[PDB]
Amino acid sequence: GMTHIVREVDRPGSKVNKKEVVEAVTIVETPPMVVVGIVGYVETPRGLR
Amino acid sequence: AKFRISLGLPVGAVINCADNTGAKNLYIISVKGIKGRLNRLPAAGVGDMVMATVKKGKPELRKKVHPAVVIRQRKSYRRKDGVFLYFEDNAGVIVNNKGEMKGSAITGPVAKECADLWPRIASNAGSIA
Amino acid sequence: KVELCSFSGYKIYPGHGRRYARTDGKVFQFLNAKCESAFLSKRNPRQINWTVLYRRKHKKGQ
Amino acid sequence: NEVVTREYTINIHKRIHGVGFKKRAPRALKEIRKFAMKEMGTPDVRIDTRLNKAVWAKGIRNVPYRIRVRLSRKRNEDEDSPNKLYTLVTYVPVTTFKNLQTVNVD
Amino acid sequence: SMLRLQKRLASSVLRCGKKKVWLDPNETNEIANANSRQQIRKLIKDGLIIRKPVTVHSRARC
RNA sequence: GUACCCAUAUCCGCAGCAGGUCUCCAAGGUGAACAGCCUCUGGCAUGUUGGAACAAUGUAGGUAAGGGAAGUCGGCAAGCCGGAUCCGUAACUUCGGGAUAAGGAUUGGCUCUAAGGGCUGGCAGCCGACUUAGAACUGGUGCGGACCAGGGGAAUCCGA
RNA sequence: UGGGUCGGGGUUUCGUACGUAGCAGAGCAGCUCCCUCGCUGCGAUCUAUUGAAAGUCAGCCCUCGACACAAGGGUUUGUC
Ligand SMILES: [Mg+2]
Ligand SMILES: [Mg+2]
Ligand SMILES: [Mg+2]
Ligand SMILES: [Mg+2]
Ligand SMILES: [Mg+2]
Ligand SMILES: [Mg+2]
Ligand SMILES: [Mg+2]
Ligand SMILES: [Mg+2]
Ligand SMILES: [Mg+2]
Ligand SMILES: [Mg+2]
Ligand SMILES: [Mg+2]
Ligand SMILES: [Mg+2]
Ligand SMILES: [Mg+2]
Ligand SMILES: [Mg+2]
Ligand SMILES: [Mg+2]
Ligand SMILES: [Mg+2]
Ligand SMILES: [Mg+2]
Ligand SMILES: [Mg+2]
Ligand SMILES: [Mg+2]
Repeated sequence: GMTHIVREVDRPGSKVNKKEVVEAVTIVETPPMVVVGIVGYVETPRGLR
Repeated sequence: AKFRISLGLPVGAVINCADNTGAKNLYIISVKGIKGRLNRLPAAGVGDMVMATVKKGKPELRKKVHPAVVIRQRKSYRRKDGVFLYFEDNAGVIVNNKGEMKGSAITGPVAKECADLWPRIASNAGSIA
Repeated sequence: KVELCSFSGYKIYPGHGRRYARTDGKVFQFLNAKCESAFLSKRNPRQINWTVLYRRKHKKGQ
Repeated sequence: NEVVTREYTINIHKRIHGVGFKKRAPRALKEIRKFAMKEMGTPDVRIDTRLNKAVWAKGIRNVPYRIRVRLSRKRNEDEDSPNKLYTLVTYVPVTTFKNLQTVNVD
Repeated sequence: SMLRLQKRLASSVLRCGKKKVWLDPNETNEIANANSRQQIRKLIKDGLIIRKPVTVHSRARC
């Protein structure tokens, strides 16, 4: 989903410096991934194999 | 600098004239510093200079083109802090080419964008935002 | 910074609601379009039941 | 338990959510028939005239949301049908709907 | 099983409309044997063919 | 001569064709009303088929923040007012009109008050229609709450 | 630690349900212990029950509360 957030900025020389802003922010769930396989690739004059 | 605020005043808008020059309404005829698209009306926002004429007001100010700065709009524009705000009516002031006010004092509130872009308009300091 | 709504009296968190700057100079904060329309159509917050003003005037909770 | 009879609370507001005004009650009755097909399993389903009245009690485009019905799976005894089992769906009236679960009756 | 003749004839006997004639659904085979106005009158006197009352049109609110 | 249809299916139109064809009877509520809308007596299966889904395009219908004709040959279409009561109604004119000119205020619900009649006897007693005006109370300024329904003004050309 | 249907919560939308009671109600009608807010009934609204009632997935979230169901079916497919 998406939830906005309030965050302090560090941009110097702008009308936003040292001010708070609300910006759109998306969230992704990324659980740990289980490793199963290993694949090898050789560089052939026609591409990868 | 100035950010992309919601443009709510296209060419042909009849806004109020919030100053003591003697003009009641201003008729937006174009927008300064804009590049057009095929069949697209040049829109104006807050703090951006435009060319305008006086439809109703003093006969000496009527029937002539002069620069103007929009100070209040009814189209809700998003502030960078993360809030939306909009005024009661579309209103602007008249200025010269350099960016100096023609009238002495202003009336009604003035948006923060225009107040920070044009220092001479904020010099009157009627009401900010 | 969390401001109280002018009509409903609830807390308006950053990124929600709108603001309304009257020609006089008053700046009101509206939580949503319901309260916005209720304020623009001149409805009494004390007469509207679900607002905090009605509860404070009728001593509902405390 | 081949002739057992039970009671259910079918939610028509969920099943006619997107049909349109002129086709709410017929689709509701088709959904009741499909619910009987899914619960009992007999391809022959007969609904009661009282249930038809209870469904059509508020017109076509205004169908009651929850309906408490009773399903009874009975043998046919007609020797012209392959299934030989039919589900009779009757309508029982109730005032409230909270805390009502599906129970079997004798 | 064709009761069109009986439905048409009982209306003319009772001097009412075709919608006000009520037939006994269980005695359909007995109604089908009727083919005369005398038979229709006998069945009406028996009770298989009756006249339904006029739909209510209340004037209390008026 | 006497049946029957007399019709979005018995007539004509090459047909069970949104076309055409002369008459009588015609209720209740709202409403000024045979307007529009809702019911009763009386008819009907939605007009030469149904099931499933709600893609583009299309045919009818309704809204949209800010601007309000800046689109278009053209305000085309669409949109505003639209009824009733009370004030006020211009230029011109053939003095009849313009005129519902234009421009304003009100409109609900429930309790009330006052006025507007007839008949019997030598000023009194009873009987029944809905109209008007005013005031009080009250509903989240909503009140022609659906339906019904005049945008207006300034001028030119022509035709009374 | 199967999915499904109800039900229970969370969230949410509207805005405070019927009934009841009131020494709240512009007032009206009947009655008399002639009545020091006299009694009864009617009476737009208003107050307490009441952040109440109502809907909430059919493309919302959680459940191991309750019911039934399940390895049940048809067609086709090999490289001396
Ligand atoms: Mg059969
Ligand atoms: Mg004849
Ligand atoms: Mg025809
Ligand atoms: Mg015709
Ligand atoms: Mg009438
Ligand atoms: Mg009348
Ligand atoms: Mg059909
Ligand atoms: Mg036809
Ligand atoms: Mg718009
Ligand atoms: Mg708008
Ligand atoms: Mg305008
Ligand atoms: Mg113009
Ligand atoms: Mg042209
Ligand atoms: Mg037109
Ligand atoms: Mg003139
Ligand atoms: Mg005129
Ligand atoms: Mg009186
Ligand atoms: Mg002519
Ligand atoms: Mg209700």
